[PDB]
Amino acid sequence: TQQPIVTGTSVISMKYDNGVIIAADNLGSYGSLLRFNGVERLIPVGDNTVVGISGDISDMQHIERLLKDLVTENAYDNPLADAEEALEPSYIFEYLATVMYQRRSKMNPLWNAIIVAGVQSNGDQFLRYVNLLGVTYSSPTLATGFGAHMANPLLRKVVDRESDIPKTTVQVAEEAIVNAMRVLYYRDARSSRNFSLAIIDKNTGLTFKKNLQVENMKWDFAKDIKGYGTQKI
Amino acid sequence: TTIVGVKFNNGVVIAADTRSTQGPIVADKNCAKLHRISPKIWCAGAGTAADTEAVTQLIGSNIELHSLYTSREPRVVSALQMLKQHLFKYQGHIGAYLIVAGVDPTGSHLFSIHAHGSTDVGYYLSLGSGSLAAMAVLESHWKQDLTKEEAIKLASDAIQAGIWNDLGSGSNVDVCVMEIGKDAEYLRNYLTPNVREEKQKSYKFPRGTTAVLKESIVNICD
Amino acid sequence: MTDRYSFSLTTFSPSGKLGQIDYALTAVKQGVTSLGIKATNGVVIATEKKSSSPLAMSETLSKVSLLTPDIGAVYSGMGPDYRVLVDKSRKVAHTSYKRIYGEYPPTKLLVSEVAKIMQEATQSGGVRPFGVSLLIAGHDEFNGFSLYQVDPSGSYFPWKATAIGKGSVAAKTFLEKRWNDELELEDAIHIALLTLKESVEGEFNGDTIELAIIGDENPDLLGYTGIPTDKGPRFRKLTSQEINDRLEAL
Amino acid sequence: LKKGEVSLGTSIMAVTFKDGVILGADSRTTTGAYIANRVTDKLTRVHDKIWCCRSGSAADTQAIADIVQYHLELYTSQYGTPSTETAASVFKELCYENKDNLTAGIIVAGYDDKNKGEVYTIPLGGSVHKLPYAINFRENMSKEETVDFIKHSLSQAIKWDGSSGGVIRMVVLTAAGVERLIFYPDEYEQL
Amino acid sequence: SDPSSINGGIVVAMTGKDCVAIACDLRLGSQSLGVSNKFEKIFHYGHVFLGITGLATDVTTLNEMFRYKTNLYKLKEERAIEPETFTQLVSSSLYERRFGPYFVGPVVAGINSKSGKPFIAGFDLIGCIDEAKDFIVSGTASDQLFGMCESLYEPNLEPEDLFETISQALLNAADRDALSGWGAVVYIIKKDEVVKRYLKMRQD
Amino acid sequence: TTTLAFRFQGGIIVAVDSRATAGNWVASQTVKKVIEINPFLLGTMAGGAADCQFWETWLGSQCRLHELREKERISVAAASKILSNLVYQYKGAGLSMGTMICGYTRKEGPTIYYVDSDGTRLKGDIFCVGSGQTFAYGVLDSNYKWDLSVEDALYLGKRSILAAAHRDAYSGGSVNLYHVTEDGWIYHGNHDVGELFWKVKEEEGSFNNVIG
Amino acid sequence: MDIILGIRVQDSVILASSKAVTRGISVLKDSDDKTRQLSPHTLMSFAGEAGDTVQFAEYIQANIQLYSIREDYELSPQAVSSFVRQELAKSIRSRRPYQVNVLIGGYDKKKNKPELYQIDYLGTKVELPYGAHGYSGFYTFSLLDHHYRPDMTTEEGLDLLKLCVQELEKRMPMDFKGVIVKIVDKDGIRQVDDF
Amino acid sequence: MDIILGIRVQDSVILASSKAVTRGISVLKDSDDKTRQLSPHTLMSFAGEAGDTVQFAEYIQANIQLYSIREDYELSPQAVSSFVRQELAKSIRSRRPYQVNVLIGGYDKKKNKPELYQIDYLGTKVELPYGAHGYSGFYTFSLLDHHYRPDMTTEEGLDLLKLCVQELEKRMPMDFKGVIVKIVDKDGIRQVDDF
Amino acid sequence: QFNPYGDNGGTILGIAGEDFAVLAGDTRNITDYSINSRYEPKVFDCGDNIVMSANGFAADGDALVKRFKNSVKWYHFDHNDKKLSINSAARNIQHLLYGKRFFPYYVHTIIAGLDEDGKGAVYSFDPVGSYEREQCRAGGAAASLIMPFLDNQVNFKNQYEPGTNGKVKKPLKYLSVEEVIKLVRDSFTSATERHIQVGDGLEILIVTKDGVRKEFYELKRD
Ligand SMILES: [Cl-]
Ligand SMILES: [Mg+2]
Ligand SMILES: [Mg+2]
Ligand SMILES: [Mg+2]
Ligand SMILES: [Mg+2]
Repeated sequence: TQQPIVTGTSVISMKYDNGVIIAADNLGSYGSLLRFNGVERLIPVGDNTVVGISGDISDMQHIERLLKDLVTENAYDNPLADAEEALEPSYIFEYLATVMYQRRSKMNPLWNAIIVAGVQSNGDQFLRYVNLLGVTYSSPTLATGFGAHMANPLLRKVVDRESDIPKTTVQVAEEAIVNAMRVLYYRDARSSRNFSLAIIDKNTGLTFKKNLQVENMKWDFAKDIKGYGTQKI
Repeated sequence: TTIVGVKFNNGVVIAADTRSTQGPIVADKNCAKLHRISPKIWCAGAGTAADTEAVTQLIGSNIELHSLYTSREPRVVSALQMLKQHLFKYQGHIGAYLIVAGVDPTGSHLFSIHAHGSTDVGYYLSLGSGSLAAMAVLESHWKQDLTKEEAIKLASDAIQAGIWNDLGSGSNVDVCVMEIGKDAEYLRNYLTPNVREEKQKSYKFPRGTTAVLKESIVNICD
Repeated sequence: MTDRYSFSLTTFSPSGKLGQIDYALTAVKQGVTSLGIKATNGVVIATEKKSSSPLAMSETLSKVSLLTPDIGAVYSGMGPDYRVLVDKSRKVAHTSYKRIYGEYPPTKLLVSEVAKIMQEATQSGGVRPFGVSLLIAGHDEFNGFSLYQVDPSGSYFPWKATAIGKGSVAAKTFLEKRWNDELELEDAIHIALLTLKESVEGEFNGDTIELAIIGDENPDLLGYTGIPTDKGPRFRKLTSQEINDRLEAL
Repeated sequence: LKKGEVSLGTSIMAVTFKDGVILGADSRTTTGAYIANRVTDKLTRVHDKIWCCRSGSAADTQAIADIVQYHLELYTSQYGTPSTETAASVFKELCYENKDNLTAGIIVAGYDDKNKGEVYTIPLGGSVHKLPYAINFRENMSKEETVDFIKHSLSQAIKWDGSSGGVIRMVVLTAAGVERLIFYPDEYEQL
Repeated sequence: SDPSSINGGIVVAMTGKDCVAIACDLRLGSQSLGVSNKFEKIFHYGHVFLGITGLATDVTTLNEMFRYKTNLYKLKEERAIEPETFTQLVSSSLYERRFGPYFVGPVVAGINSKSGKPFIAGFDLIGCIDEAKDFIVSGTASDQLFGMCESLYEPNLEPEDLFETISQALLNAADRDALSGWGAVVYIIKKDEVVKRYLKMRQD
Repeated sequence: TTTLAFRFQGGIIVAVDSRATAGNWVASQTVKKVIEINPFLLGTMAGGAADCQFWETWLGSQCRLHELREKERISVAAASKILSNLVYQYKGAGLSMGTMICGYTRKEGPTIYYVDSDGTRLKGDIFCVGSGQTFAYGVLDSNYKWDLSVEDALYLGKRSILAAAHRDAYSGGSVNLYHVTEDGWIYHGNHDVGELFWKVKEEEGSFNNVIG
Repeated sequence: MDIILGIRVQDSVILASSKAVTRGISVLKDSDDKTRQLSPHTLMSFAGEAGDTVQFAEYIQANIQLYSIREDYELSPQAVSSFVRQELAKSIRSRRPYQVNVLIGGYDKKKNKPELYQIDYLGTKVELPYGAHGYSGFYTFSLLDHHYRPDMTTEEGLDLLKLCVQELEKRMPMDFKGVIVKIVDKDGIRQVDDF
Repeated sequence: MDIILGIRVQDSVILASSKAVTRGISVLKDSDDKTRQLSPHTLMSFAGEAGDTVQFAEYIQANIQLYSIREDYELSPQAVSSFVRQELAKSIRSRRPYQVNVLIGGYDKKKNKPELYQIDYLGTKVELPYGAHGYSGFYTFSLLDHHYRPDMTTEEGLDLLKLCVQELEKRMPMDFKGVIVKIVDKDGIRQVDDF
Repeated sequence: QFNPYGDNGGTILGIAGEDFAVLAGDTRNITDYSINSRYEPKVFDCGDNIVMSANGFAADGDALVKRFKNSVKWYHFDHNDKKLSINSAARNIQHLLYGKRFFPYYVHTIIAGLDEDGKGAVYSFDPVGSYEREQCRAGGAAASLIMPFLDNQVNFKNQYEPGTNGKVKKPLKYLSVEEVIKLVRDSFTSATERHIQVGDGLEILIVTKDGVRKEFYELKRD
């Protein structure tokens, strides 16, 4: 039995016609304090998978090590480690999902919510969620924490069902993601302006974007707001 | 519940969904969450349903009496003040979360009231279990200098976000538009995107199916 | 300190008269003439606006008052007593009825509540009776149109048509000749203006005459649309212009 | 603080300077980790030139501020314009006597012509403390220096505290009159 | 120790074509123990019908209360109360006890004597009105009734058909509830005649 | 839940109800509450469904291993004690069980053992377990005799469950009957309580409080 | 206070009430009469919380006796039972409620019918052919349901009652020291001294 | 499990144990023998937590019977009581203790003396002229303090025991359905069938 | 404190015919008032003509299904590719469930298939392994809404033969696969209306001697 200390907030993601997008801010909070601002919560595994993790940061760093050690172990006595017998997102997911459920069944969970985003060897998109309880689910859009309440509704306007995926481009998907991240900055008290974003395309591969910022915000209307009701000045 | 309020050029608009829950059970599939306080002051309410109706009717009653006493049309700030002071007095035990809006001789207004007695001012507001889904939409699409038709669209889109994505919200979209110099127009069931599909079978029973022990005529007359 | 008048100021005299009620009725007699006429499709109530000074704005002083959307009132006697009665009548329509049944009270019951308030001033400690007689016109679904008089004693009577105040004796005689059970609302308004001209001495126009009706529903005066069952108030106060139009064809 | 109720955070300040006094604050209001209002006005007027900064319970601070405004309006009708000290006393009297049921931290700031700029802070307990400033400051700063002092101070609070954020609102109280100032994130963040 | 589920019972109301129906089970128990098989939960005040589920003492108390209030309404108004008006009276009376409520789930049913319109309504224990075109459910087997009513019900049923629909909704709901059953009664209400039938159901 | 089992001249009668509840919700009306341990032994289910099913099935496996090794039918005493010793090992862990282990052997005759999850093991002539046990005991106690016929004994067990099914909210559905003889048990059918009640009311004249 | 039973037969109502009064580990009394005569043809038995039981019963008794004097008239059992229910209904929402369960056995002289009312501490009234309070119903209702007939005589009712007491004495954990039996009929109230 | 009594007289030990087995609101059995013969001249009665009582008693019985076979010799009551105490003393600090109270009545053949030992679940052993477990001593100890003499006969002891049972039947709240009485003497263990 | 359990909502339904059997379940996965997935299957083909669903806490449901599937695999290895009968699978699942008696799988399990005589079979389990064969069984969140309807329409409970004075019951009979699917669809659309956790989609798995067939139907998304 634990209690989380330094935490990471929402991780949002969505599928588009050729791949997947995933994003998460660069913050490690401490109850209410915005302590660590250089935290990368997106971790690439190979050149076809990205694991986005929210929740306890120390447990996240443990999972980083597991994935890193997984890549090493897969290359052992494997001449096709950079080809046919390379790690797939579905392998990486099932490993973590096994670990997460084992840990909760031992009453010593990894206090996280994880989203594995990637592209399979046959070009299929992979996007699946797993959390501290070992609960798994997949959807065209996935989000953790606040993202589940504020981002998913926005992303589902773009991809409301499976048939909308081929109609959605990377330019549109990226725009929805970046918009969602701005909305979370407005309304999540545990969020930051800085964030990271990753795109795994079946043609162009893995594009990893760091040091992004929320921009084109609306704050001007605040000057007209005065008091809480009757106050005119 | 999902309720919103949006300010526009010459007025204000509020909207709401129509689902009423009782735990995980839907008690009412088409309930009215838009309340009339005065003719041109309307209130959208979320939280404890009996409390939102009781508090909006009480203040509406006292507003009507005040309007007659003063020979003036009621103001939104009057409703706002009377509501928050009542809610504050009961320290949140009256679970009424409200969005108050209207037009008066002073102009067009939009406020929110929480059960504990706090009020907020804004150009766009949302309350209820679907307030995050709705606010996501409002923060994405809202802008300054909206038109009546743009505001109704934004409002009903924000409510839809709650209907689809929030389990506590559902069914239809109600709207009320309060414009300056005009009568307020209450649009009951402005949108009905959740119509029940035709059933595969009719479960109308053959007469005599039900077993009966006794029969008798009831006397309702004097 | 404190209100030590916990005893009745109105009491029975040896002859059986309740002096203060009789004297209150005397004050009503001195008051300006007001009248009410009931038609088949409406009710009309009217009175003269006795201006205290020509510098005074007689529009600000309203002798005819809305009590509910479907009920209106006028008086003869002491204006200040009337004003507070209207305030109490409006409030009691909400507290003792609308907040319970979710709908406005029928004419007879609101009248009953007003009568109760006036009866209490006749018997309670340390107060005098109200020095006014009210004429309350109204409509409700199950009783239709109705017109009631309410006296300082708290007694109320339903009328087809009547008058109270200064020239009520002559006015009632005039109404007896003209009234029938087939009168339309416009005919009742016409008779009301004829009856009132007899008692009025000075100027006789829309600025010196106050007149309201209980008639058809007024959707334009409701202030909102969208609820089919809510069709608007039956009470409507006639404007200064609307009165002058009917005075030409008099 | 009642569970689920609206919290006003605690990033507020008032600083006295040469020409008068300046009140400053953020605009964030929370319900847990959710930002209920990001453009809140925590600077409230109780009298022409007596304002306050609200912290803690939004409901409690609003109810109090409303009552104080009532008392100072009635005071003014009878006894003429009140002092900033008088305003702070009424706040305290409410916050102290109802300390069991309230969660209100208030900073009162005002401008007299005799007393000039004054600042009184009223913490949770219901105690009053007159100070030169409240939340490396020098006495008799200029308007421009005091603005930069409040701007830089609140900017950092927002940077490290999640209960704080949005815009920085400021109200300037001087013999000239009353001036409202506002500073957006793009400006103060990159300080 | 949940007042709404000590005594048990159910009530359901349905609309039809120029008719309404209201039905109830007859059980009264003390948790597992069945005490009475004659405890009727439907009452009428003139032509307005009221069904009440919940804590039996409050059911009895509220009936006596609305009898009291409707009897005085009639003396003063010189006419019998209508369903729409009575519905507001029930809501008023319940919210009057907002912080010490009666543990009940009332249901109003009747036809307006003036307009001829069928009317049904349901309330929560603090008087939130649930007006409905189709049907209203109340009791310990409300979930069950919601499932039966939502599938079986269809609009504009005739009195003789509506009887079978509401009877089958009640019976099959009550049989999946341990605290409901032990008898049943159905009121079929037309504009100027009312029939009351006792149903035969399993007694376990 | 209502389960009874009694000894008499002609062996043992076992009678149970069929209802299962999760709170107020009636999950099933078709539950088998008599566990057929083997052709000669029966066990009743009360308390935990899984606990009674699992361990009384397991008991049947132990009874089969005994007769394979010893070449002799296991006694009711020994069979019951294997179960009671097992649940005593688990005492404190939270097992929930209240059962009657019933059998008819040469050396013992008809025998019933009440076995219980806190380790109790009682031999007796009449046992009733469940939420409706008190109602069933009343009918049993007043009508029980050793010299009952098999026909009359079966009816007494059926009627006793009906008494419980009527009054106890958590008992009902249907009645399952069994007659245990020295040569094994005989099933005497499933009887819907709904139909059975009306039938008994008419023929017996009982339940005048109920209108039919 | 534990066992109170009631059986309405053709021409009378029979109330049976346990004699034991237990406090802690000691039975303090074994001859306690848990009943009060409200009027010549109305009898109320009671059981529940110590002190409350007798205080309530005597309060009701006084009120019914006051009514009898004022009107020179005996209130019907139905009227008495409604009055009693209302008092318990008031009580349950009081600061400290009467925790008392009662049976009201009476003979209505106008109808010429016996009547038995069961009222619990919540104010839950029911008219019954036979009734009980506490765990008493759990061992007797099945016996009463089976053997009870509506046209029974007083003597048949007493034999039916003996059957219930025997079953309680056999299966009830606590020793309730037998019962006092009282009969209410057209001639009034009398006690069966040998039971 | 409730009432167990023991009286040591001149030439024998008499154990009396209640017959009732109650669970919840029902007396499941009224003929329960709450005792086991440990050896031909040693008898142990027991009372306490359900299941633990019989499990413990039979475990002790097996161990004493094993000793008897191994040595072809009967262990003295004192030796048996010490063994029993040690097992309960081990038990109290276990993960789940035996909640069982016992009386050990025996006749020592070497000393030609009857012996009664009282041992509670904690492993608290005492040799006594008369003993009881639970609340049973609260009503009988004053009677035995008064009426008991050390030179009594078996017949006098049985009359003294009858006096205790009568007092328990009068003042104890619970119906314990009488007692089974057993006598331990030089000739071994026998049961009094009519009590 | 860490709560190892959760409620992922959803509801399932298993009906048995004469020569077939169906196991249906909605495709909505939820936590509290949020929707996780609109299409997340929870009815699975486990081999040997056995279909299975473990509804409740999804993590436990997925683990149980995964273990049973693996149990089928090893049954073939150890017993010369013998076919696992539906009754043998039921008993195996009891042991899987009861093996965690003191830290249960929070799921209501239902399996469907054909018995050894070729007739339709449905088995339902409680969280700790008590099982029973049935003609009809609903499980999950809206089981209380659906089940009394099935009793009425599948097993014809409370329906008496017209004119017989409620003396002659309506006779039991096997339904066709077409009639069963109608009842399933109408069961789920009714549950979708009154239960907030039920909706989005409906997936039905039909089992005949020919194999396992699937059918999908949309449901309301509010
Ligand atoms: Cl605020
Ligand atoms: Mg910040
Ligand atoms: Mg039932
Ligand atoms: Mg039952
Ligand atoms: Mg739904």
